[PDB]
Amino acid sequence: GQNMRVAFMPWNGYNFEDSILVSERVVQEDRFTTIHIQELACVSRDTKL
Amino acid sequence: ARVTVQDAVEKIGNRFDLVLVAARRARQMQVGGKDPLVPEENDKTTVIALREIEEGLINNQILDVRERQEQQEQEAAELQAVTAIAEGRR
Amino acid sequence: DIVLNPLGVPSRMNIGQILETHLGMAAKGIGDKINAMLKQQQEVAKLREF
Amino acid sequence: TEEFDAIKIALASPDMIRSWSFGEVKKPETINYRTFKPERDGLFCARIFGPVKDYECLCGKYKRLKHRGVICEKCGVEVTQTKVRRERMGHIELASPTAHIWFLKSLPSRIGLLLDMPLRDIERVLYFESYVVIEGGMTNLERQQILTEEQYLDALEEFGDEFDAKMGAEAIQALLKSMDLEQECEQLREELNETNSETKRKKLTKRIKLLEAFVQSGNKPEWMILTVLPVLPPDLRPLVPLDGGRFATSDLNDLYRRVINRNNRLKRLLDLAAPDIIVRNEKRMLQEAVDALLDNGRRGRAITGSNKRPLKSLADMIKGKQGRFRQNLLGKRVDYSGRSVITVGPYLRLHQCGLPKKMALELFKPFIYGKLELRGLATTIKAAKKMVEREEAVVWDILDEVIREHPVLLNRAPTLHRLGIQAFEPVLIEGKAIQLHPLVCAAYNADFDGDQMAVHVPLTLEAQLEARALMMSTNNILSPANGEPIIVPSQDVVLGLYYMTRDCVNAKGEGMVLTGPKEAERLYRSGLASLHARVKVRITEYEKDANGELVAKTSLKDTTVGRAILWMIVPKGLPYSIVNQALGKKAISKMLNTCYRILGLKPTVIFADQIMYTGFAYAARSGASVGIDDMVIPEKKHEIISEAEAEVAEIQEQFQSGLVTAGERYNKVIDIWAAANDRVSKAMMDNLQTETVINRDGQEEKQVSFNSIYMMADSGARGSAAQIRQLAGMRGLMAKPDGSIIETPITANFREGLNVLQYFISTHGARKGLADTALKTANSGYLTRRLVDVAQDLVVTEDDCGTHEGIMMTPVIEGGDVKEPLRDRVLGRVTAEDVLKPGTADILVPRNTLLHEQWCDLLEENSVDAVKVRSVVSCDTDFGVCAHCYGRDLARGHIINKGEAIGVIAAQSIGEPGTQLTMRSSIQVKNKGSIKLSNVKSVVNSSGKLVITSRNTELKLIDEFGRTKESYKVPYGAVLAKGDGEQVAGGETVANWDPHTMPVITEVSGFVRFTDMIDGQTITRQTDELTGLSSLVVLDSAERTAGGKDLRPALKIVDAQGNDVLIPGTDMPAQYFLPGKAIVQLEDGVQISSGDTLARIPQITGGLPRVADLFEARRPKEPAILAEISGIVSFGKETKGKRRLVITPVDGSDPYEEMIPKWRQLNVFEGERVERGDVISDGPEAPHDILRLRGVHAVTRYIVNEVQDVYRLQGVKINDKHIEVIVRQMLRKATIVNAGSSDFLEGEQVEYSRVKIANRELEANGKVGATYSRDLLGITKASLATESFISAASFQETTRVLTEAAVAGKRDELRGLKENVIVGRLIPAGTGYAYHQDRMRRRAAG
Amino acid sequence: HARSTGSYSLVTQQPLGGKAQFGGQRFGEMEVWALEAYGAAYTLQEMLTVKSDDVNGRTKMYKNIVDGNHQMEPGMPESFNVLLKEIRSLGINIELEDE
DNA sequence: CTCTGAATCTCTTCCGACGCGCCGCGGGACGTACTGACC
RNA sequence: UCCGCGGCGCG
DNA sequence: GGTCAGTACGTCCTATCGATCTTCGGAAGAGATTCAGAG
Ligand SMILES: [Mg+2]
Ligand SMILES: [Zn+2]
Ligand SMILES: [Zn+2]
Repeated sequence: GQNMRVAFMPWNGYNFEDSILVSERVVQEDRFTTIHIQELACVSRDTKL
Repeated sequence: ARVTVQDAVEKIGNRFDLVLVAARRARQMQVGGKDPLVPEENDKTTVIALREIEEGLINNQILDVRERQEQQEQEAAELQAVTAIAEGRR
Repeated sequence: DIVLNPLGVPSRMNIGQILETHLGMAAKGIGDKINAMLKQQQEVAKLREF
Repeated sequence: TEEFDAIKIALASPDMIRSWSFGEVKKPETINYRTFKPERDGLFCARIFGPVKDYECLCGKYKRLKHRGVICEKCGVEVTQTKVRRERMGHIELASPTAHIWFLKSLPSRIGLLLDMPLRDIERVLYFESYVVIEGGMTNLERQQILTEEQYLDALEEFGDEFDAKMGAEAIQALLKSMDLEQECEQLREELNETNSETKRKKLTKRIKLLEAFVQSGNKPEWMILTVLPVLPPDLRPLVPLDGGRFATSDLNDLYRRVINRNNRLKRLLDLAAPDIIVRNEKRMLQEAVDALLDNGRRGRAITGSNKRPLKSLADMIKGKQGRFRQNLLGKRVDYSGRSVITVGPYLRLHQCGLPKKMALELFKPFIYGKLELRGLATTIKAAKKMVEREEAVVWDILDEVIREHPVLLNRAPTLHRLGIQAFEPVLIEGKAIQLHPLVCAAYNADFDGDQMAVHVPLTLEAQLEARALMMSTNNILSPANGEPIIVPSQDVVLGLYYMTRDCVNAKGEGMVLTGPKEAERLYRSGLASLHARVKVRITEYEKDANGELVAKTSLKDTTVGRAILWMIVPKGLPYSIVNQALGKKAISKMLNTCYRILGLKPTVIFADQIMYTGFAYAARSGASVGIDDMVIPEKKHEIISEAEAEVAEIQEQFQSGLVTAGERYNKVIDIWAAANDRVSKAMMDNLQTETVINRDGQEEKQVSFNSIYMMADSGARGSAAQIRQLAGMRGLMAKPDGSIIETPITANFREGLNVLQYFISTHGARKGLADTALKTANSGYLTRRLVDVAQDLVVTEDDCGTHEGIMMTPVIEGGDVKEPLRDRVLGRVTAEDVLKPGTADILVPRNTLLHEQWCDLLEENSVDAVKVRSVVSCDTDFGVCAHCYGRDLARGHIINKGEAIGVIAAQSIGEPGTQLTMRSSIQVKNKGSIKLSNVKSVVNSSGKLVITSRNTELKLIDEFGRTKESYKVPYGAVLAKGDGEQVAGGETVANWDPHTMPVITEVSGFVRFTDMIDGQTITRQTDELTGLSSLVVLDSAERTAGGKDLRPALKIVDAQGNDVLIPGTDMPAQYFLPGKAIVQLEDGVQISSGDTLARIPQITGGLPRVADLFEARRPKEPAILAEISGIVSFGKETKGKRRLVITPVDGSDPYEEMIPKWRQLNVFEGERVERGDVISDGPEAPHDILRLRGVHAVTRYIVNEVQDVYRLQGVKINDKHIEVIVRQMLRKATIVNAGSSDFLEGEQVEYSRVKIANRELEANGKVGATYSRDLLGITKASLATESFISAASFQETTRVLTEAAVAGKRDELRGLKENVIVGRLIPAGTGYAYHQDRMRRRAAG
Repeated sequence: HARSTGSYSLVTQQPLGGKAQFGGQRFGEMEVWALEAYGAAYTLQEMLTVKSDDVNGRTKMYKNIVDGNHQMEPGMPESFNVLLKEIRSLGINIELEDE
């Protein structure tokens, strides 16, 4: 994963039940951005007529 | 707008009867073309019916009386049409 | 960067995350003192000593 | 369309099956492969089942709606819709009869008990391994006699054709057809009258019931043997094309193909005049094939496909969790639904939820299409779909228009109770995560660690109004289980309010005098004053007068800044004392409950939202944080550990010296380690809870600490004493996997590091807990399903039944502790009788009054000790309960409305907390009061003490206010130093008995002689080795001589002149009897005083299983014995561990007799008098015995007390109404003792409602009503015994219920909720209730 | 995942299951119990009949929603017809009375 | 000393939480010859 | 498109 | 009579039971066997 600066404090209910409040700097720095590769297949088949 | 239906429940006395009466009135307003008895205030027929029930303008007895009046008017209109047809034939 | 609720720790009794949070801070702090020392272009001797 | 009033089930005649069929299937082929077209007479035939494509002939000659109804001449396929392939059935004409497996193997065997023939013999006959005799002339053979092949050949040689004998289903059918039902019924009734054996009576009565059911239903017994086999429509067993030209086939197709192959082979063999052996084998194989098709695996090994898995038969299609009832009818997949991960919306109002915009667009697509076509933007539906797909701006505006006041239903699985689904107004949000209001999470049991929630869209106006009026979160602020608030502040909400409402000894701005809360807020936000500053603030509060108008009073109050700022948001009408304290979770919940009770729903909703906002804001401002320094370790901990180690070392040295045993050593070490753990915990808490601060004068003063962990735990936001102990003190002794406690505890805490050994020890408990949760979920779910099934019929159906009967409510007290006050047990219930002011005849509370909070307060003020309330079990309503017997609706406060489904609510309220339940000589008075004795008979000894001559004696403590708050049970022969009505002091102890000794007491003074006390034969007299004194010992029946069995040692009392002593008040001589193994210290003729005792006689599972056993009415392993009738006792003659006891009634002419295994410690003596229900031998009490001896109120009290004991031990609050509802559902069946003038039969089991109505009408006509007893069926048996066969089939044991309903020809009237759910019509509860009433009107008019 | 209308199963005539199949959420028996604890008879009926299995019902509901009429015309669920046919296939005559 | 009933023992059958997601694997089909009906 | 099995994961 | 479509039979492939995956706990009901009491 990534090393993240963490403050332990309640913040206006956005950490109410295990919830996590994340800075926009985390998104801007692409620290948790991940690459996903999907394989899609098109199959040509013999059919009647 | 509406958040709680407690006033309408007090007016009707039962939540289930409230739902039935409000559904009847809202269906009158939605499909039957009836005009609301309270300002619409961009509310939907459900909430308008609830607000009419809150003010006491709509209950089961009132709806039954209104439907009886409408049925009597329809019967009178049919009688007038029959009379006009008879006058045309005569 | 992230704000976490203090209330999870007591009931969950996963105190190891608190200690890590402390040690990581220290782990960062040393780096900061290196980073500034690198930004100031200080001599290799002071960097080696630290 | 064609509305139906009922659903009827019966056996199918062969002609009936032919009437269903549209053609005979006679080819084991599905489709041609050259042309993908069904075969001419196969399982998918077009001319039998219907066209493959709509309104098109198979050959294509006719292909349009204009040829509708035309049957093609070329191929015989009717031109119609393809849907007929979903409906039209077929048939197979079997070359040989085949027995239906359900009516053969489903115990009890219907064929077997109809023919009075054993099941194994019928199996042997059916499967062609033995013959049976049908018709016999003058031959020796008997009808229904089985013959082996050798025996058959011998009989044939001996008698030729004078006797008829056959094999197989043909023989069974011939036997069935040749039985006269009426004649057999008459003969069986005569035999039942003549027979004496109870087992014979049971067999005869069950056979008579079966025969009478066959007679009444109109079914013929021979219909149990199949001659024509129905064929399911092809669309219900589809032949699904796959990739690669393969066809996915249902297992039913394979089963049908096997049956058709065997049938055709048998027909061909019959045509060719095959030998007997070959045709017999083929018939056996056909029978096996049909059995596999009907219910595969019921006999022999189930036939398997190429995957080696058993093939799925029709029974498997109906049965089980994956069957139609539970997978498709009771539950369904629904349109207009979605799901997504939930997050917190802390900005949300209580009635609204954050709904993703994309989810809303997809879910409301049809509404958007309609609104687009209304505004002319889209001419056709295709244009609307293209517009929505492109996601134009006008589409977003339309979507905002359509969701304005359209509620959506949010559901989280598992839906343990009705709060698992709630309605919210959706606010459209960006992102893909649903936003949930924080206050509803507790009701949902939802956290934000990955939870997903499902969203449903109500379509119709009635659905929208039900969501708004019944299911919306603003209506669900009270828990239906207990009435306490369910929408309660938690986590940060509670911590912030607690931090806001705490005071500090010296703080910035202390001593200021404030004009009001606004000035406090100004001072706080300006930084001039702290939240905890003690200040005097002018506060204006309001109180409702007698008329209900708010009267205002203003005063200067000592408070803190934070408390005034919080008072800014409190609604008018509440006192300031509700906020002038440190607010924990309990305080906030109580404040909300007070607000709801005083001001109503809307102020409470606004108050809850404001509380949430304020708590979040001030928790954020506090900056509360957990650091490593907050886990403060006591400085005394190390020395406590050292002292404990020294003590264990001393005990170890003592054990090595041999002074103590291994078990004593283990117990001592455990005790000292527990004491050390308690000391460490006390030191930790004492150090944590207090901090020292310098006050205004410059002096150190102690105050409650602001430590973060202590603030979290004390506030109730999170944590507890045990978890703090584990963090900052030793985490204590751990248990091995077997449950035994390890000798050496885990000395380290979590701030310190556990060793490898300590961590390895803790992992045992960790994994045990995880696995226990895994199993507990399943157990609780099964219990909840059973409860729902038993209680789903019960609905409030009338306002008042007019019952004066009820149950008596008193506070639950055990061992001097008041476990439950009367206020909780009586709040919200209707008085069965008028409550009188204690000590007077004045009426304090009138009859039929709902006891709300004010009435309960009035009851507390007058110190009323017991009330009588109306109960569900005592309601006289037929097929329902009245609103007054049920009482207050716990979720709404007022009396319950008609139509409320109280049974499902009760079942959910009991089952939801199931996963919290665990799964795997001295009496000291504690309070100053007076002593009272009940069920007591007393005598005075020579020492002036008191001896009790009753076994059910109860000791109570009464206060000067008139209340009772102690309860104890006094054993027989116990000695008490205080009389009845005396006063005792706090801590005074009075008790004298030996649990290992059973005493024998004498009434008056005299001299004691011996009778039937002869050495060897009955007794043994000796100078004992233990003490060297004279002693007499009584021998047991397995120890004494055989000739002395009828000689019973006895003691007799004489006066100073030798005259026989008579018991005072009676003519009975003073005689006493000694049981086996009894010892008498006295001799022949020694003197005794009044009230003298001389006798030396030798003398666990709880949790969720306990609740399950209580609700299933399971008998205990060693049940207690209760006196069946009131009378005098006497004994009989014993033999090999059994004794006979006779109770002679005071006036009854018939003495009762009982057999007792003598290993039970018999309590009552031979001369004592007993009352019905008195404990003859101690032990667990069987609920059935309680019901039949003490009554309905007794059994309901017992069940309620036991279940509530379990739940209250675990800490769960469930009102007794729900347990009473379940109990009433358990008492639904009765048995008839005397039929009287009614049509019922003695010994038959009927519904109690039916017999009650019959007796009512008979007494209306003046006839003699039928007498009945009530039966206590367990929840499973009660569910399976319902009159609706559909509900029972949906619950469990589908094959048995269906078979019994088929033979009985039952008719289901669709009265319950489950039946109408299966049918798909409005349930007879809630909004649908009125609808069904209209039905009841119309069927009355018709 | 969200669904308004899509494919339906062949035999049960009910919505498919799973996001990959664009299926609908399962309104299980516990959810039915929850709706029965309320008075939500109409919601329960529309989930049992129109939104799941009634073919004519769902077509008419879709048409009425497009037309602006939020009224339901419930019929017999098809799964009940499947159950009746399966019981009749076992040789048991199960029928509806007074149709 | 024997017979019957009741009690006890043995064997068989039924039930066992809900919801959601992903991957893999499997699942009778095709060909040729002979017979009947229609033109 | 259906069914089944196996394995893994989350609440 | 000749032609086309439909229907019928064979191949894949066997041959020892041996492949085959195989083995819970608790409660209730029915049937079979045994013990005690009465005659
Ligand atoms: Mg969670
Ligand atoms: Zn045709
Ligand atoms: Zn009643």
